[PDB]
Amino acid sequence: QVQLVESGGGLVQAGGSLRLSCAASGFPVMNAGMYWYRQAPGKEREWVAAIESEGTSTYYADSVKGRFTISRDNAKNTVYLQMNSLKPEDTAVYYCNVKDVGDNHFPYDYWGQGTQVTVS
Amino acid sequence: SIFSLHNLQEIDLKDNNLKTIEEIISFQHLHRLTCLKLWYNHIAYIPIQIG
Repeated sequence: QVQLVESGGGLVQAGGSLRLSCAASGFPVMNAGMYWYRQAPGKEREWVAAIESEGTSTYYADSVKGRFTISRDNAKNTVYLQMNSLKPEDTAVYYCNVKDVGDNHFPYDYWGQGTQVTVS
Repeated sequence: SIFSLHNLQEIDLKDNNLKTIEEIISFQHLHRLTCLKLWYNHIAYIPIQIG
């Protein structure tokens, strides 16, 4: 089966570094486009980070460009995301997303459960 | 382990998601290799070792 799940959720005051993670089942991570989205109370899902398959190129939005770092670890079959002193206004619920893996069935977009990270 | 098959003539590696094909530097041993196929892969630069 195909399922997406992440971890690392925890409220951290401004001044530290939080290392997120993920977990992908049923497909390799190298041959797939992995996405990170943010969810906030009263706000829709905003794209944050994307890593491109077959070449491993990082794509960032201008909202948080130049601060985050995304890497793919095929040994654990996961995607690691690291922040660099994220601002208090950056608090959101982060969602993982992988779309159109080599397997092509009815669910084309796979999302994670969702982890809430608080900055104050 | 393909480097030891000295009698090979055709090599097909379709849809193997090959990223680097630098192993061409070791295919000069095969004196009968004529139809190396590497189609349907993700390879960026053809190695200089084709010579």
